Amino acid sequence: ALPPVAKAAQVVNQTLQLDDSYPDLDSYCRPGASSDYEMQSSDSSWAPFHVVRHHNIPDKVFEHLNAGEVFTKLGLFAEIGYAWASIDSSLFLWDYTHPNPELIGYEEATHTITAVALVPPKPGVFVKTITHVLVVATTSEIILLGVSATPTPSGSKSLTLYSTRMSVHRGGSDVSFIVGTKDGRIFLGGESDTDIHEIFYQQEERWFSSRCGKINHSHPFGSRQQEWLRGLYVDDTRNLLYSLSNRSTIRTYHMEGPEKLTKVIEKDKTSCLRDFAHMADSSPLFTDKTNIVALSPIPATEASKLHLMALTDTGCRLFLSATSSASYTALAPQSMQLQFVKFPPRESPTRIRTLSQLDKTSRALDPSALGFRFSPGYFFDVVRKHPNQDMLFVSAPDTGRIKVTQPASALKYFEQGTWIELENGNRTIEIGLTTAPFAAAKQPLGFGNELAVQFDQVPGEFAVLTNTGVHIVRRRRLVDIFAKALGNCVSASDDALEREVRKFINQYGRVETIAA
Amino acid sequence: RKAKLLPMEEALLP
Repeated sequence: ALPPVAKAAQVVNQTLQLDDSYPDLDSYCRPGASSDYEMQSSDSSWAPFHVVRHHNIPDKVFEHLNAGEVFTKLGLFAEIGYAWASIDSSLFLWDYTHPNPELIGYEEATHTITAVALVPPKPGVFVKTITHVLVVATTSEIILLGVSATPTPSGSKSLTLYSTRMSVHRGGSDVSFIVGTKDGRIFLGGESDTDIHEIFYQQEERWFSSRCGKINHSHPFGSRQQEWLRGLYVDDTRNLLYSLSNRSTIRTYHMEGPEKLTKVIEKDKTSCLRDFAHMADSSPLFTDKTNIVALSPIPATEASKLHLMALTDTGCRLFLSATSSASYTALAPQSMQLQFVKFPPRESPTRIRTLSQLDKTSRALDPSALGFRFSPGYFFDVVRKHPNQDMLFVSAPDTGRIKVTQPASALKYFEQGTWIELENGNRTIEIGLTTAPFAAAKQPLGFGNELAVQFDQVPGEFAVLTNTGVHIVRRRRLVDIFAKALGNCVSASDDALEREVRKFINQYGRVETIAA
Repeated sequence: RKAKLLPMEEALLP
């Protein structure tokens, strides 16, 4: 009754639905806590990440850096494969993928540069060939430059700069953090206070309005205690903006319009600690002495409830939900609550290979100085136990185990982890994604299915900027691990393969293993 | 080498 190709198409349709039923983040990070890790040696074929190459800082940048009179700073434009260095009032960009790069110098600025960022342009403003806007903040003003990052035959963007006549006086508030939205909105913050500013700009000059303006969205007044920002974070999928303060206060702002920004949540460390105390498992790794060192937004495509990850200096990952009071009038949330905690692993890095309760006391990630999360959960933590050498903890969801876990009530935040050692003197500065953002589906269910996209998009790669160079870290897929493991079985017995294969079956299941 | 800054005329339309 039903011919071959139609029968096989039925199998495809049911297989597509099976891959798109991969558990969403909310489902395996339910209220509670977890310490589930399988640690892998960095030199193992089972390593979830590994360093593929490194790019030294050009010698000319070292000449300028050591010629610094007062202030210097480094940063990453990982989206286009560029890095930058500021020396006092001078800025230098370069393509770090190029073996002998030329330095793009920009020295028009009159005062010390305090922040630099590469953001999308405002639509309908610039010629289509302008791909980005370069924001340069000094102690006196903020400067906008047009950017065209067109790809070259070699695979590294060609960068040319355009003047704009767009600039505004800074004012009294320091600018150390610049972030941009998908639509080209530019937000500013710094180390003077917790105020958030926005830069507006338009093509036409008017007699009653300049081409470029600046406004303070915080509208402060009266008595104000000392407090400033540690970072700004954007989530376009929810039209939200987050700030982290030096007191570990998390503020949430909603973009109710193309020119509006409204503060809708303010959650201090005490509130986080109160939520934590109401959880079943309390821990000495999170107290009133603990600092939150970084935030990472979680987009709505990845999870409905969990909006935000917060990293403590003890290495705890705090996952916070946010909820609106109502269901209709984007809808702004009005509450934020600490729901789930991923506690640190226990295994420390070792030169020699060393040999079920919730582990809520590990110090392996203490102190955590910098932290980053990328969908579907790739986690980088800069652990600074010693003041000269950084250790990099890198982990990923155990996609294979999460996909096979049954029933749904048994789902936990299983992870594969590893330690990547940086040489003595390497101080990590920034980590950015070099490939396209990960997404296996368009909604939380199916979103995190790494297995499904092994052959549709290249493995994620991450540029780790240090004070000596840029290191490229690459995510390894099942097929990469399987191929590497088999490569070690080439010189062994019939039973040597069967043993290695059984490791894969016990983690990924038989079908996924045979498919690899 | 100081980067050549092409003019605003090309940059913004129309």
